[PDB]
Amino acid sequence: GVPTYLLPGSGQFLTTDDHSSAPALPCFNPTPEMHIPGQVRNMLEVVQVE
Amino acid sequence: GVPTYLLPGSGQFLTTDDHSSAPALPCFNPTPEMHIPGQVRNMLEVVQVESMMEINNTESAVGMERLKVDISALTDVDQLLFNIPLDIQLDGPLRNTLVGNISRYYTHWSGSLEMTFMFCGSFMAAGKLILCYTPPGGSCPTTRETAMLGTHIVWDFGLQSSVTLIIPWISGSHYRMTNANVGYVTCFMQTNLIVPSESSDTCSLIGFIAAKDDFSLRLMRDSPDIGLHAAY
Amino acid sequence: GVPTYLLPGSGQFLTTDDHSSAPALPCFNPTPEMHIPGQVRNMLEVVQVE
Amino acid sequence: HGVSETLVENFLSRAALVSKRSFEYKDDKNFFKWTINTRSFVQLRRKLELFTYLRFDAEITILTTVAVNGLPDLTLQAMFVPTGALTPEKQDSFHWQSGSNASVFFKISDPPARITIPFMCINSAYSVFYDGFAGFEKNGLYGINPADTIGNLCVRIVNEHQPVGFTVTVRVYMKPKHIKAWAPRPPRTLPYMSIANANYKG
Amino acid sequence: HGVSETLVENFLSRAALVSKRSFEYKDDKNFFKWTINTRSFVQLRRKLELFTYLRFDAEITILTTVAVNGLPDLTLQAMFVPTGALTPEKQDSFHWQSGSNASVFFKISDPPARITIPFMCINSAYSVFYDGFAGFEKNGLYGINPADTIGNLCVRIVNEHQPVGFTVTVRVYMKPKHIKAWAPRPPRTLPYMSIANANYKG
Amino acid sequence: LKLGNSAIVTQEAANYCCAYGEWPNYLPTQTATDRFYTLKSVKWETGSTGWWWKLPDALNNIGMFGQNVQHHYLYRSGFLIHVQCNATKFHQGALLVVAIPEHQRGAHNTNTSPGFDDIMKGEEGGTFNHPYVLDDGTSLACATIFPHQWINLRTNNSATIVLPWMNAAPMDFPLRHNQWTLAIIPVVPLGTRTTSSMVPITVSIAPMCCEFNGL
Amino acid sequence: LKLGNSAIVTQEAANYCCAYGEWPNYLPTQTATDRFYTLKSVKWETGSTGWWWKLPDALNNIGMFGQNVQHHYLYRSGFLIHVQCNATKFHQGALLVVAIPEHQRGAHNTNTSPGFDDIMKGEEGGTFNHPYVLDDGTSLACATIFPHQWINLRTNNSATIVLPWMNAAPMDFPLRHNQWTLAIIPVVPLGTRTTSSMVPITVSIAPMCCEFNGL
Repeated sequence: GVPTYLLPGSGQFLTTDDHSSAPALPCFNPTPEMHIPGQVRNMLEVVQVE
Repeated sequence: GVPTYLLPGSGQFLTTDDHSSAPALPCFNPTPEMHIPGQVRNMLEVVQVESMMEINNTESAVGMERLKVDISALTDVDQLLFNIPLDIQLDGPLRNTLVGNISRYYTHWSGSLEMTFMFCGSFMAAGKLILCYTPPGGSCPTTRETAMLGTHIVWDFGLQSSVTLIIPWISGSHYRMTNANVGYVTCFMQTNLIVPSESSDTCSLIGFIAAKDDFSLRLMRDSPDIGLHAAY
Repeated sequence: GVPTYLLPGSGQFLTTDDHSSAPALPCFNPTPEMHIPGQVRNMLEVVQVE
Repeated sequence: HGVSETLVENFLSRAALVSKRSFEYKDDKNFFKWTINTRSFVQLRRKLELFTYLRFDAEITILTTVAVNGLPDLTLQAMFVPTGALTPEKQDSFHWQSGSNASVFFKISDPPARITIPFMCINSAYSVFYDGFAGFEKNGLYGINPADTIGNLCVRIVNEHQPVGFTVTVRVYMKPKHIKAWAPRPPRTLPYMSIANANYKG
Repeated sequence: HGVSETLVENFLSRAALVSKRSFEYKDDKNFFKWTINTRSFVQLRRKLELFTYLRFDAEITILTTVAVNGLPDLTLQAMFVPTGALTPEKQDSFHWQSGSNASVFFKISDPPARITIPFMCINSAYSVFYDGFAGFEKNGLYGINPADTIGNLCVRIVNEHQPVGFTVTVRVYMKPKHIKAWAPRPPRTLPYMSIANANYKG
Repeated sequence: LKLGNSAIVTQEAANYCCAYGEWPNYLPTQTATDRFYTLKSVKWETGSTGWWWKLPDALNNIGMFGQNVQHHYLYRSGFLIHVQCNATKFHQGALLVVAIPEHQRGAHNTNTSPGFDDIMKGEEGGTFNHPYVLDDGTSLACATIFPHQWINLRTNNSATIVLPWMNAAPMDFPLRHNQWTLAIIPVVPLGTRTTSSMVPITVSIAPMCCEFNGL
Repeated sequence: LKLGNSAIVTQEAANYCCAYGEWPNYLPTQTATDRFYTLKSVKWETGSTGWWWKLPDALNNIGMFGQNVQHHYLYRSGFLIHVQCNATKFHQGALLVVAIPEHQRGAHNTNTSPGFDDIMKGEEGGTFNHPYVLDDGTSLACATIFPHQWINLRTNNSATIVLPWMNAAPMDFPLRHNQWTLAIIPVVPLGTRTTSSMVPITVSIAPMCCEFNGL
């Protein structure tokens, strides 16, 4: 086995964490992306409109 | 040691997980694979095999009465023999088919179907049918003249006792508000059934349906078909 | 640290598992192997004797 | 420069509370059911209604609180029932042992149960706004796209009936991820009147 | 294209409930025994009976629920007894300390106990249907292949007798894996009448 | 501005607007529908709150488009809209000709959704009740986030907006779902010293790149 | 169709069916058994529900195959089945000649399994009680998932199905376990204007590539 030890902050739910969770439905292929016009990638694009 | 910390979702049993568990019996060698014929690697291989429609979709047709439509002298010159509502989901001619049963394990189907109709009268039985295809949203025709104005085929079964009818690519679950309407395949008489006097005057059609190679199925669910006597 | 999550089957004792445990006595050198005659490495050697 | 904080992936992916409901425990018939939408809370509703089309995977975190009316250690099931499947109507229905519905079995003592629901639409994005009618006739409902229904999140207590009676508060936290967004809209200036529609009072 | 969801590995590998049984605890004599088959629930029975021959490894997950008639922390043993070995008839029999039977010792507080049972047939696949007789004479049973018996899953509570009396519900979840399948069959249209056979009422 | 057997022989062919920087292309059955459908002119007055037309609902009963809508079942089209507002040099006022994707309307001071009759108006279109909130709770002030043009009668009299296919789906139901709402809101009201100033506004909608399915 | 000292001198030698795309090969003791065994002809009438024969149970008491079955102990064989249904051009009807692997039958309206006498019928074979569910709860409509042929008397009179070894095991007990069920179900019933129309159906089963063990 691997000797491990738990840290402080183990088993906590921080609401701003970025971890890969488990897919509820694996092996489901979603609808493919089609081109929709007017894609927003940055909210500073919205602010620069008068 | 290794500093670790547990995540949310730790020690949960998600029923759709794919993790290597522990072998209960390691060091047991199973029986080796031998070649068994007819291996299924994809359930779309099953769906592309044609199976009989219950084209006699009338009330009080029971059992193998449902598998065939009788053409006789009581069917006039331009009467509607059958219509096939193209709902795979709903209780129609397509329900108890291979394309109809395996699609009810999935939520979203999409693809082209094909309908083979086979004429099972005598050798010298002649006549003409007219198999029209109604696209989705359009209304089912009630007259032979309305059927020949749509996408149709004029099938002389005088010597050709099989007609394939390709149903174009649908996308299935894109037309629901409960599956609504996916189209119709109807059949009208064009002529009378012309038989000699030694052949039976009542002849029959059987219809088949398979899905084509562009057919697709996704989002797997349970089948609503199935709902015990005699281990503990 | 390392983000981990426990699986089903964690902390179970399956009696047919093959994991390296902890030596109770490390740094004890055992008696070295000498040649003893008639070593059995397979129980099918026993079965083939009439 | 500083543009990486107003990214739409950063603007929208926050694990906000999308559902908080208590249910009791005695002999929603004593279980949790929630239609997975985003119009429950107006703080998250107004951020997603800055856009016309959204495409995200949801990351549901389920946080269970117990309080007895000495806390017991209980197993919960949280089953995602997509649009096309059948939801439970009772705590002990047969739909809780569906082979095809994605269930997750977790304890109170555990870290919170977290699953990722994929992109579930039959179109390429969820219509946040729908200038159309769901039914094929005039009796259909305005503003409701049949393609955009995620499904339902059904949560029960797996354990059979116990002598003590307790309240189970289920907090559901959804973090959208892999967010793509199209065609931005003006923010809503008036208060909401309903979750079904965009009516306004003044 | 989209064909990777109707793969037979994806069509059949779902951890469905194959056995749910409660047993009590006082002075199946107060333990769990289940003959590992697949005909217990008709939703999984009809999917596997779309085929003639199957070859899979089973992945048994055991989910234990306790409720006292304040929950105690108890050790359970779950022993797989293959065809050729002897099952317990009592809770305190000598077959629970078999050296050769694959036992797993787990707690209520743990994550659920998961083991993988290999491919256990003496033939290259399990006959889902068997047009034959098990006995070498006319008194044999029709539809039963002696080669296809997996074994039995025997679950008890390791702990000795306690003052409190409780009910232990054992849910068994089997996910078949490494599925190979041969010769597909029509789906069953009529309801089942028994688990022993393919009789039909109409 | 010459599509099909229709033609608009105007003069001040100013700059147009590709909506979201996109030109309508075909999706990789298709002269009949690609023509200007000049709607009935509306009268812009001093008390006008605004006008809207939902697309393709404003064209579902007109010509070779409205025949194909009611015979087919899926559609896919862009739109060329030409709004022209002809007045003298003694008129004043500004219009916001804005094209809104997915303009789900809301009703005022009720919790009941708008009905089929309140939304599907046809060639007549509708009139804004509360143009300041765009009849959907938002704001007219921020409505320049949508593909828009200005008609300042001091400066210009016409506006052209070129709309592509705006849908999450590749094709769509024309009788169920509207995708664009052409809205014309007078931001600065009309004015000349006569009080009954009645400037006409003409809307011409050419459905570009129409495709269909399901005859 | 000439195997051993047997021969079928028919005419319309149409297309055959390799079951699951497989030809019977030997397993890598073996002219005596490889011959056609022409069963007794059945009478197809207007009220016929169907006929079945289990393999090798239909051959376990016939000739050099039925001697070797009752002297040996393991077998391994494919089968060549030739069904021929000779009628005039004034008959009509369709047969589904389907070969079912592992056709575990079920009884009707009881929870008791079928007995030895209900399953092991021999050269006479059986008759379908409920051919619509294939006497096992499934469906006749989906029974074309199995290796099958059609006999439309309008089109063809014969059907040949070539069956390989279908077993999870390499060899098998012939007196215990049947592996193929040849089923002949009239989907469209028989018809000519005489009411007592009685078309014969002839079944010839050649066991291909027989191996044996345990004399």
